[PDB]
Amino acid sequence: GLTHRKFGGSGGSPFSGLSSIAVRSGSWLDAIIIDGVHHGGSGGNLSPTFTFGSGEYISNMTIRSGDWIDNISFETNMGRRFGPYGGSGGSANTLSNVKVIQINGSAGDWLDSLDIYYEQY
Amino acid sequence: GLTHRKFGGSGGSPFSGLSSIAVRSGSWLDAIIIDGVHHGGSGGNLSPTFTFGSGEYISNMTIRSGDWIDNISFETNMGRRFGPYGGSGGSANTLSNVKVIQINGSAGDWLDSLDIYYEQY
Repeated sequence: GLTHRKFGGSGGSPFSGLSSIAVRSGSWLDAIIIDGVHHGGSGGNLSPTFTFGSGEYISNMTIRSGDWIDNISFETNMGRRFGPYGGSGGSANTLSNVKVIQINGSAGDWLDSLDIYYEQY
Repeated sequence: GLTHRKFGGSGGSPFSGLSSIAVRSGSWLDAIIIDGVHHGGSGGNLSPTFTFGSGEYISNMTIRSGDWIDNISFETNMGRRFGPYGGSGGSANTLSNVKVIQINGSAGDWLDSLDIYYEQY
């Protein structure tokens, strides 16, 4: 099942492959843009890009969803916030006191689902 | 601890926030470049970029390491290969029959450690 392994030694500053997030949104999420890579369709309006600093990660996140993704927001361990973007359909679900490791998902003409991998503290 | 949750509904094509990989390497790994975002120093030579197709993910991976990262290669579930890049110090460790979810790590003037998060089948 889901696991992790470290390789290598002590030094340096932390980084994550989850380096920046933006979305396209209207009433719902048309796309999520991860590290500048577009996932979803061309609809809605493009949000600003949120870029994580070294050692900064998502610690609280709310995803509103039903059959598809309606809304997203998150806060980092340094107190910064992204969103909300999207609308008010579906129901809110919240991850709190976490460290988000990755955001995978499925998308076509819009953003259908998100797979969040995270440490729960 | 480490976990995952899905939000949303059925449709669309799979995607991952781990979308492409390149490295800078010489005798060792000077940098890893994830989704075009540079992690590490300016030394060595830049490899080509490997870009995952939808539904394509790392299924086997070898990381050679000691105090730092010496070498990396991987194969995908579609049979494509990246690397090896780097040199022959340290010792080889292999993840096999997996699905890599994320590559985090620590880097400074070069690539010091990698945190691989993955499903073990």
